[PDB]
Amino acid sequence: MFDIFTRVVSQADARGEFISSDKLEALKKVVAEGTKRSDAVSRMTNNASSIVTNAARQLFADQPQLIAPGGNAYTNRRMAACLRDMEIILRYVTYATFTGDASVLNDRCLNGLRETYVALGVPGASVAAGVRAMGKAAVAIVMDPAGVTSGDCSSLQQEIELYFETAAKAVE
Amino acid sequence: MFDIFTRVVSQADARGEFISSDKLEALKKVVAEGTKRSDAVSRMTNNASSIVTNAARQLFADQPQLIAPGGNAYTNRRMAACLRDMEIILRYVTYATFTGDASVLNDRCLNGLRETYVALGVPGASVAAGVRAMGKAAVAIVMDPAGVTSGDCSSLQQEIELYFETAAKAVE
Amino acid sequence: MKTPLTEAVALADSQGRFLSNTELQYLYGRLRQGAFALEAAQTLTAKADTLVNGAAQAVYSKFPYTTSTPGNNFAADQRGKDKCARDIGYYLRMVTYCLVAGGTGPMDEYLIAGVDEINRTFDLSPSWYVEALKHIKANHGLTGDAATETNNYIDYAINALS
Amino acid sequence: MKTPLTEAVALADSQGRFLSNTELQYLYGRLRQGAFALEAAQTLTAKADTLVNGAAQAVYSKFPYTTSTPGNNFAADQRGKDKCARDIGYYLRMVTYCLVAGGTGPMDEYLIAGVDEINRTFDLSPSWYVEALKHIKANHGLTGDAATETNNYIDYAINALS
Amino acid sequence: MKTPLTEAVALADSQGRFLSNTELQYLYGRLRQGAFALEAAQTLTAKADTLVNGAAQAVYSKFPYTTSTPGNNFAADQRGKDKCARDIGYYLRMVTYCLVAGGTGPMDEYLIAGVDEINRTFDLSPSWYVEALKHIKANHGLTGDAATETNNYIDYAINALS
Amino acid sequence: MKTPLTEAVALADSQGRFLSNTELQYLYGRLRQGAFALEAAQTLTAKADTLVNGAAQAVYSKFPYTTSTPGNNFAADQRGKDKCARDIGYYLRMVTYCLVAGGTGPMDEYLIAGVDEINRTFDLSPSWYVEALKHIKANHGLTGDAATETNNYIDYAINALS
Ligand SMILES: CCC1=C(C)/C(=C/C2=NC(=C\c3[nH]c(/C=C4\NC(=O)[C@H](C)[C@H]4CC)c(C)c3CCC(=O)O)/C(CCC(=O)O)=C2C)NC1=O
Ligand SMILES: CCC1=C(C)/C(=C/C2=NC(=C\c3[nH]c(/C=C4\NC(=O)[C@H](C)[C@H]4CC)c(C)c3CCC(=O)O)/C(CCC(=O)O)=C2C)NC1=O
Ligand SMILES: CCC1=C(C)/C(=C/C2=NC(=C\c3[nH]c(/C=C4\NC(=O)[C@H](C)[C@H]4CC)c(C)c3CCC(=O)O)/C(CCC(=O)O)=C2C)NC1=O
Ligand SMILES: CCC1=C(C)/C(=C/C2=NC(=C\c3[nH]c(/C=C4\NC(=O)[C@H](C)[C@H]4CC)c(C)c3CCC(=O)O)/C(CCC(=O)O)=C2C)NC1=O
Ligand SMILES: CCC1=C(C)/C(=C/C2=NC(=C\c3[nH]c(/C=C4\NC(=O)[C@H](C)[C@H]4CC)c(C)c3CCC(=O)O)/C(CCC(=O)O)=C2C)NC1=O
Ligand SMILES: CCC1=C(C)/C(=C/C2=NC(=C\c3[nH]c(/C=C4\NC(=O)[C@H](C)[C@H]4CC)c(C)c3CCC(=O)O)/C(CCC(=O)O)=C2C)NC1=O
Ligand SMILES: CCC1=C(C)/C(=C/C2=NC(=C\c3[nH]c(/C=C4\NC(=O)[C@H](C)[C@H]4CC)c(C)c3CCC(=O)O)/C(CCC(=O)O)=C2C)NC1=O
Repeated sequence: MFDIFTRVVSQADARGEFISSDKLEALKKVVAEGTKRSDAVSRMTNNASSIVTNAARQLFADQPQLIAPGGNAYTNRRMAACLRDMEIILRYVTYATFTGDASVLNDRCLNGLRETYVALGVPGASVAAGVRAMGKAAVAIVMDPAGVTSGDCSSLQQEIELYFETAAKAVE
Repeated sequence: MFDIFTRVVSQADARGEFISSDKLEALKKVVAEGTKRSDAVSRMTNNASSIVTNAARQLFADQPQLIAPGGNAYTNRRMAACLRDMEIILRYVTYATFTGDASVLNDRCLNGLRETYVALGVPGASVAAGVRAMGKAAVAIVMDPAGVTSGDCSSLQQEIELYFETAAKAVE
Repeated sequence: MKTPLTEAVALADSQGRFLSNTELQYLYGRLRQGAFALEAAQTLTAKADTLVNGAAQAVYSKFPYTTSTPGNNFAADQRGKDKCARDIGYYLRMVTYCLVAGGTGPMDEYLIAGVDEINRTFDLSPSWYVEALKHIKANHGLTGDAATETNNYIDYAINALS
Repeated sequence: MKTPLTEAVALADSQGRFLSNTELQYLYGRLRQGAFALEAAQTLTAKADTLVNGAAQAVYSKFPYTTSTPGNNFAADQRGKDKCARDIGYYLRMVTYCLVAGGTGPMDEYLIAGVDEINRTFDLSPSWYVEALKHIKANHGLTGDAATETNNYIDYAINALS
Repeated sequence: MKTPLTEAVALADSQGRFLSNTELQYLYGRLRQGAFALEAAQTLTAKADTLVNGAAQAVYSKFPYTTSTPGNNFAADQRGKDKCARDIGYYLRMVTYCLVAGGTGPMDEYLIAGVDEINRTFDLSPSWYVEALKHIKANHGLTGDAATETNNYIDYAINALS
Repeated sequence: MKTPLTEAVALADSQGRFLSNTELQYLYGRLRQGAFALEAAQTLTAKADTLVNGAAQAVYSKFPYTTSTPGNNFAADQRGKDKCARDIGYYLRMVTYCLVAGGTGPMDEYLIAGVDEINRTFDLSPSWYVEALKHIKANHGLTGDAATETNNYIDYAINALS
């Protein structure tokens, strides 16, 4: 919904004045690095499903009480529900880093993630640790170049790290 | 250049009487364990190449200077010569446990080797670490049993550790 | 939960009627099934460890490569063997629950809902558990109505599995 | 039928609006993709026979047992080898259509809709075609924007396949 | 030309002295060797044809890019695979000659002295013949002492190649 | 240590003769060489980083079994590809040194003398560096006389490797 261009537009409309020149220089920097947004989104959407399985792999090696009967992730239906939750969480991370604004992820996950997880009985600790490990693996596959022309990517690293910590403190 | 049989011979000659009975029990049990000894040597020289590359690969993982530029084993013929030296030290320690005596080892290869490595500029402690790791793999290759009758080779595990240790301490 | 009493209750709930005589016959059929299903579950629980052990060993001899190649689904080392034997023990325990419940409901809810999806995302093969269940249905060695009712549950799991 | 022009048309149909400038930018992006996608499809069509032949050979060396055991999915005799090579040729042709269409639509409609279901009912394994596509994406040997756009399509097929 | 007898003759010739007591033992120690060695050469002659066919199977299954990629060195077509049967048959025959002679001299003379330039100029990766000799040493199934002698034997072959 | 000047000194030195007119010509013929050679070394220094990245791309596209098959020599994971960047960067830097010195002596001293045992013991197929140097000699885009020198140059590299 809200893009960083539309973020600047909404600030300039709340002020009701024309946009400042230095903010337009910041937007010139943004459109200069839009190809690196493309590089990162393409890279992690290439490997996304394997990242989801590896995150569930570290979660289920870490906490065997979830696989254990009576656990919340025990049943086959609930296991598919778990992988559904992680897949759509990584999907909204990809949405947010494609848009550049966290408003998509916030306005479509922050609202009811905690709510569903306390209402169902879902332990929010496991989802928080899982989205943290998934974010570490996502930075790991994004940052290292494999046959890719070299450049700096620290701002993007900061951006997806912020997106995954907003997810982590969303579910808690 | 001395077999342990002619070690007993030369010691009894410097004494100057016949070989005593206690040395003959010892030599008979040498004959009963030399079976273990000789082909302990050949199973050590079975995987001698893979032992050499594994010890060198571990050494250049432990000390990244030796494949860094300016290091001692950096250029291609110096690296090949270092592989040649490690193969030579393994082959001579193999000869020494075939003779059953460390006299071939201290006599054929170790003695001027200390001065050679000092005068070349070659590090000696790196060689010491290499021969120690090579000796660990060496007994275990011989020690582990694949298609061989179970037997007590403890002396072999023992004596080959002594021979590798003399090699590494005489390199220094 | 596929239970003929509860399925009858769900039917009469959807109709909004009181209890009809169809439901009385349904109860009669459930008692007729249980009168041997309980003893069959008893001897299955007696045999269960030898069943899952022979089934795991038979699947390992059935495909040598899962023992051979190092992989994440396959049992290269012993932890994969433990997870594999845990899975077949889970399967046989679902079979016992499916038998004692009178319907496919424990099987349906606890296995059949997402088995092929986790087999897809973990790159498992269902044919492993198919031939495992074939070894179990060859190994239980029972006779009578109870034997073929259990065999019906087992091949239901096979058909829904593949 | 994932085609960015047609997806833009479907969007403006759902909005009920005329053509907006967003769609003009969408057309610009499609032309930017096609300006190397067509030449990439050309060299892929040039390389295609060697690609599918090396991919079949590499999958056969990748798992020796499909050549070994007599089975119905596996290539015991030569007819299974023909069906296997037909399948990888089908895969690579879908990749070329997916490239030339500008989106995943030919892939989606022609493979992704029921691939895991026929793999379930025929007891195939998708990992065979996964490692086949890995060999193809290792073998095409291209550089530039076209190479990674094709590689993106290939790993999309890999991710949806597994 | 390394057999124990010719090396005893070479030692006595280089020293200029006739054979001593130590020289005599050499041949009755060639009894500990030869009393199994001639048996093992005969049973290798019997095992030979299935050994080369299985070694070709193992080399093609380990490296599928040989059977896939078109080239002169690679066995894409028939005549390349015929060259492979020739090469592995030569290796197995040199193993049999090396076993009958008692020393590595036939194998060291007929194979080892030029293998580095041939593998350099003709693009024959030696890891292929590593696979072939490892498959032979796994598949030959020799019994007792004969098997161990060959193993030291076949490891010398791999060490010359690697 | 092959530069034309040190070989003139070695000839005069081996002979024991004083410097002569024949030796002198080499110096102003090293002008026909060096007047482009230092330019070409600078433009190779500029071209260097995209040259190694494209050569790694070409080697991975020619041989997909390197990026696929797990091994120490093969570049399956990251650290193998880092070793590849190191190796091709070493090759390109020796080409630049060989270009600045005027003769093959830096390249013949720093690369060629041990490459046969390293490729034998460490399982590095030299056709990989054949691909790398052929991609470099196609991609460097040298102009006129400088380009001709490199071909004689880079062909000597391939001839030492093959
Ligand atoms: C688009 C934004 C969006 C999100 C993120 C979302 C999540 C969501 N996750 C759910 C369940 C779930 N989520 C989990 C999660 C886990 N399993 C565990 O034990 C771990 C703690 C964690 C593993 C990752 C489980 C087991 C269920 C099923 C709960 C149940 O069966 O009641 C449900 C209940 C519905 C269902 O049964 O599928 C919703 C609505 N819904 C949305 O609309
Ligand atoms: C999806 C199909 C598709 C891809 C892949 C695509 C990629 C792409 N990445 C690019 C640049 C770039 N992309 C990167 C990004 C990176 N480099 C790194 O070292 C990091 C590991 C990584 C960031 C995570 C950098 C650093 C540049 C060049 C300079 C810059 O723009 O920052 C460029 C500009 C010119 C070029 O380098 O080719 C393109 C076209 N365009 C497409 O249509
Ligand atoms: C029979 C016993 C015997 C031994 C042991 C022996 C050693 C020996 N090692 C040498 C060199 C070498 N030795 C090494 C050693 C190593 N590289 C490292 O970085 C490590 C510190 C160490 C590996 C353990 C290197 C790099 C050279 C080459 C130095 C040079 O040739 O310039 C040389 C100089 C000749 C040459 O190979 O170029 C001799 C004579 N010679 C003998 O006759
Ligand atoms: C009550 C019914 C029920 C079943 C059956 C069930 C199975 C089940 N098996 C799993 C994994 C697994 N399953 C296997 C099994 C095998 N690999 C092999 O060698 C054998 C052929 C096979 C033994 C059957 C392995 C190796 C894993 C872990 C996959 C991996 O390690 O990444 C997982 C993923 C979580 C995990 O163990 O680590 C589930 C949920 N869960 C259930 O709730
Ligand atoms: C355009 C996209 C597209 C694809 C890919 C496709 C695949 C496809 N492969 C099939 C079967 C098959 N696929 C295989 C394949 C294999 N067994 C092996 O040895 C190899 C590992 C593997 C080669 C990939 C075999 C053996 C069959 C027949 C199964 C059997 O004979 O019963 C079938 C069932 C109908 C039939 O051939 O007889 C379909 C529909 N169809 C499509 O429309
Ligand atoms: C007695 C000892 C002996 C050895 C070791 C030997 C090796 C040898 N192998 C050759 C060819 C060959 N050897 C192979 C075999 C293989 N290449 C591959 O890629 C496969 C993986 C492998 C099959 C195992 C092939 C395909 C050629 C063909 C080269 C050509 O046709 O140019 C040639 C060229 C001769 C010719 O043109 O027929 C020699 C000399 N020849 C000998 O006489
Ligand atoms: C200055 C001249 C010079 C040359 C020629 C040279 C070759 C060389 N390449 C090596 C490793 C390597 N080189 C490669 C590169 C490749 N292998 C492949 O399979 C790819 C196709 C290819 C990428 C192009 C790899 C993967 C290794 C790793 C070996 C290992 O980790 O054991 C090593 C082992 C040293 C180490 O462990 O880092 C040497 C000595 N080194 C030099 O100093």
